[PDB]
Amino acid sequence: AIVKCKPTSPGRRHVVKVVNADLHKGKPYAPLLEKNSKNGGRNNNGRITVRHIGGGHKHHYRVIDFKRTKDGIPATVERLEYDPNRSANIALVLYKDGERRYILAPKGVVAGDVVQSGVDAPIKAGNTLPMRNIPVGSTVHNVELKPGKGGQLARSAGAYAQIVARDGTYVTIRLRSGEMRKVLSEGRATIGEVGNSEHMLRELGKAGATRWRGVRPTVRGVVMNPVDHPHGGGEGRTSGGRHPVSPWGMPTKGYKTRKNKRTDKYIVRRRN
Amino acid sequence: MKRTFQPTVLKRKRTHGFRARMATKNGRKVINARRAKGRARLSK
Amino acid sequence: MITEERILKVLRAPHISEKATMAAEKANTIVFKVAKDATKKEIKAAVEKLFEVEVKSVNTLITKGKTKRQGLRQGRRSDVKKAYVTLKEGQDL
RNA sequence: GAAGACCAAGGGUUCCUGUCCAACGUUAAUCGGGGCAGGGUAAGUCGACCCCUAAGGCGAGGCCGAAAGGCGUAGUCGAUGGGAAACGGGUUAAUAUUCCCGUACUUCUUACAAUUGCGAUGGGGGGACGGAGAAGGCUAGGUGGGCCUGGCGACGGUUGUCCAGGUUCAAGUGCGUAGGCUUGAGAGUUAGGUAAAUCCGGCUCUCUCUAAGGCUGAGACACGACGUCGAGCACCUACGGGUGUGAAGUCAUUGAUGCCAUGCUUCCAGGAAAAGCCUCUAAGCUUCAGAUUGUAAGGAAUCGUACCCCAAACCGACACAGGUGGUCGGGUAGAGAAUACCAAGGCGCUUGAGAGAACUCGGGUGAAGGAACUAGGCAAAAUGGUACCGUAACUUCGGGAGAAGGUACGCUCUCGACGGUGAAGUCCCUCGCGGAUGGAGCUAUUGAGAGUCGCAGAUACCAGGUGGCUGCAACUGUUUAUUAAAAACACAGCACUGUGCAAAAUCGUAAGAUGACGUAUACGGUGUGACGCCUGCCCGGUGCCGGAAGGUUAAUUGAU
Repeated sequence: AIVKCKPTSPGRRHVVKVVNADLHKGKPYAPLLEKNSKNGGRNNNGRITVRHIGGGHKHHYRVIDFKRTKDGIPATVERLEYDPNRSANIALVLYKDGERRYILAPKGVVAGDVVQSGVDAPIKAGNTLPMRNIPVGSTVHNVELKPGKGGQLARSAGAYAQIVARDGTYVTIRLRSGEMRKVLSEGRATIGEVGNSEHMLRELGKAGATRWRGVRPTVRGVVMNPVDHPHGGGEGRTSGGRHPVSPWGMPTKGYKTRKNKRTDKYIVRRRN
Repeated sequence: MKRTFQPTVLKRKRTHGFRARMATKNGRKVINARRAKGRARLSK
Repeated sequence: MITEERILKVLRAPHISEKATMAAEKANTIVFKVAKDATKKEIKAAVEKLFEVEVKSVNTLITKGKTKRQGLRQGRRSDVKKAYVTLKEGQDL
């Protein structure tokens, strides 16, 4: 739920919190945790390759079944859990054979619910069929681009794709971008939308809250010196003195940067 | 006031030590250079 | 298995000292200057064989050598390993 | 709450003793961190080494690269983290959890005995962990009583309800308490844990399910300890000692920031890893080898150990008003680790002696006035506590607010009201580290009244000046190390835009990386900058996006 914090301090005044009562208060399921050190946006060269990343809380990576290939065997949602490694929540499912796993927790799914994968799987939330076995019009998430590879599209909190058409060995999906693209029908997708849609209604309220999420501050180009940024320089506030560019001179405000060509055949309509 | 030399032995060795010099081509160049100069101390 | 050659190299000299004298008088401990390589086991063997005594304990330390100036040229004296060898009660060396 | 005592680092003999005083030492020096010589550092248990891993490093093959090399797999290194075990006392000129005394604990090897499926690089478990808050239980330590020993007063008084000092001891073992966690028991079974599994996970049946079993566990108590310590005396002088022998050794209260507690509650930002360890089997071995439990015998190496550490020994050229991580923290007062005065302990800061000019520095007071000073109240002065009373505009309803401004405040007595702890005795016991029950003793809080001294009772130290109008920036933050701390940066929020995942983007020749083990509620760039009301007109220019008809146009081709 969405809760506005009472202004007992500046720093609290404009906080809006997503508080989910259904999330498990205890410790996560230890067999599915891995270490997840932070890199501060530095690469193997040790250089900052991505700006404005640094700090935040230590958190373990939870291992999610994005593949969902354990067909036939039903699984019951033991609990929903907070996953620090993503916006969505994760469900801990128990298979009838006593395997436990984490899945991306779909919208209306709660402890006790049964999920199943495979071609026979009923068309209900959390179930994973091959998209050829999923009726046209249906909303799905955790969509595979390559069969067997595991879900890659529609995994963010509140995300989902809709199957728009089916022609041959491809289905056309509409992604949250608005892009329409062909995907191989053999690829799996899970029925329904990812949960935690209220994620977008949060309001951090204060500087430090961003810092808790491991985001360092962004300095604007216009307040740097010309040696530092094409928008640097000037006496008094300026607008950059030029068409907006990145730190590396690349045109921002409109300039398209997609250059794939390999994958253009799969894109039916662009998001625009 | 905190001055620039804040010695630790380990950091001295790992940076300027013999095994550090010997690990890299350019480090070995330094050792050879110092050995040619006649330097009593090749490494720190 | 300590050889006799080893046994004859381990103990370098007795150590003469107010402290050594006290040790001998009070705690039945003979202080030797032992070889740097010497181990407490080798030292016990050597003391037993070469003095026909029964050793209770061997404690060893290394004294690091003093730097000395000697006019212009500074230089260090050599490190000495000493062994405090406690003889069993009744035994004299 | 250090100018004391320790430790790490860093240094490296500066340590202790004798001797010397040239130089060094801001003077002299008999002294010294100086010179010279001699001595001094004792470990199964501390630390290193070692086993284990983090970031990260290196990296067989590999991938990539003119060469040099770069990246990286298997690996192997890498603590700042995980992993066995020792305390009390005594002793040196100088070490001591290391020597000695007392009394422990850990682990390994070998041999032997009795039981006996053993076996991992694999499975499962465990190890194993966040921030904040709170209540409770303890203990150290403090204080007082009692006790023991001594005292009976340099000047009135001081045989007392008087004075002073003391009133010691741990690990460990036993025990299993306050507290914490967890239902157990027995059957039958198996879509799982890369194979296997008797282990784990799952399922089914019964039974039990505030419970009572297990696990954990401060502290208490017993032992350790008829030892040790102990004021005091005895006792040798060499005048330093040495040995010798030694009283009481309890109770109450208070009480940690230490312990139970890696707990409990709660929150979001969701909280190392790996090994040791337990268990399970596999391949493999089955008079074996191994395993377990026990009993002997033996081992546990090596390296560090001096000394300095709010520093004259480290970093600052100096015996430099600076810097330097961690631990310990007594009394009175006090909320307190503030502050004042003291303890333990340590120092008087390595030039002194005079004098009592100007002027400089740091302070104290000041007639009358009171900002007239000045760029500017700069600096000073002032305010300063607690309890209660009382408090405006405005407001985002939190604030503003300690607004403002008042009153009381010492000490003595009297009458009161109360909290904690909990003795004896009593009574139940499911008889113990158990319950009531009881109030002695101890200790704390507080009200009212009366009185009394002084210029003054928050008496010192300590300790907000306040209010009004207005610009700017929402706010806490950040910055020009060393002339700028701000209105500058950031910021939450907003918007545009890129980006469909082999994402964009960035580092890189490449491989490979980050992005992200993320996936459009995401990620990157750009601007704006909480919040409220809003955000007009112009697409000519220049961007960017789209469109392609035509025109122009490269390599190429090669007609003439």
